[PDB]
Amino acid sequence: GPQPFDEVYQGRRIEGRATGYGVFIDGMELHVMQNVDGSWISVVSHYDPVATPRAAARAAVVELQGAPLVPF
Amino acid sequence: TVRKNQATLTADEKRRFVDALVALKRSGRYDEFVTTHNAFIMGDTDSGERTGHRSPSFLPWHRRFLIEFEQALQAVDPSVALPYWDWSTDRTARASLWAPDFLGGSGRSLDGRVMDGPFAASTGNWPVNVRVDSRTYLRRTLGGGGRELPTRAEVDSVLAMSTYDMAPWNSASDGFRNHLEGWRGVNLHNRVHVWVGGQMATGVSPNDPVFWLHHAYIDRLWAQWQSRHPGSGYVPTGGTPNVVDLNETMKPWNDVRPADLLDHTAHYTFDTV
Ligand SMILES: [Zn+2]
Ligand SMILES: [Zn+2]
Repeated sequence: GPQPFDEVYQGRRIEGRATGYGVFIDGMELHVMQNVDGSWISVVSHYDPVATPRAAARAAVVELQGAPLVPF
Repeated sequence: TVRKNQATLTADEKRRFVDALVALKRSGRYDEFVTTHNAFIMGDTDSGERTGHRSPSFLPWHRRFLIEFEQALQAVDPSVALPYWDWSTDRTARASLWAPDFLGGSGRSLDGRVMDGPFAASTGNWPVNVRVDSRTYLRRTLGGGGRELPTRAEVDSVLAMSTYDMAPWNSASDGFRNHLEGWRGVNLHNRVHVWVGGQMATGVSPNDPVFWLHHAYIDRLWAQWQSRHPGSGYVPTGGTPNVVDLNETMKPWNDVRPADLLDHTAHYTFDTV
């Protein structure tokens, strides 16, 4: 379903790992969720849906401005 | 309890309101609300149990949450009432809401850090404890990159929608609730969270005191919708799985139903509706 990815975006490693699918930023999990229209949000950008988990990870990197995620 | 438009508050009312917020923060009670809200943000899904968001109970849930919050503020200072932010009118970063004697302004460019007002991290009075990342300081990007708040005509287009909510009772619904919440259509409530930026745009959005004023205005818009459509009831009205029907109790309180919350006037009135 959601496509795996693993790349550096603005100095952060962003991953979509298939087992169960999880998004990670510098090895910490980004809580994400899919809306029924197929769009994605995250706990870092909750109110602004984007098209894919990669797009959600990139939006989170912009928002974080270098900051690490903490556990949820 | 009379909830006033924030734009009409006096210097004295602002001082008491922000002093009450700072005391509620110090007591730990403030962060309990952030924790509870984050729990429903993470928990509520389109396909599963949904109570606080993306569901018909978005409106009564937030009404009850705000009543709880305002009663906690009143235990600090019984003169205080939650004000509302009409973002259709007070629609720029230059609004009096964002002055240093009220909520303070936007975040600086480097790190989004709020640098003025009572909630600026440098005060030591607003540590961000309930967090999704390492940053312990309030951040905002008010209108960042040219984002626009909803207009009065866009609000009126949603107030005109006579149906409260529709199956499938989630982010895909047509009707008033989902268009007010903003997962479909012109987008009122969600877009305002995004416009403030910083923590307000995240899953720990009640870290920004503006959360309460935005939700007090969304709550007022529900009252205005009821006045426009007095015969439009809350739906659904029974037997809907994973959804709070009219006469079911809501978590976390488990002792109040949407039916008990449709009339706000048992709890507060508005300066004007
Ligand atoms: Zn909420
Ligand atoms: Zn909200």
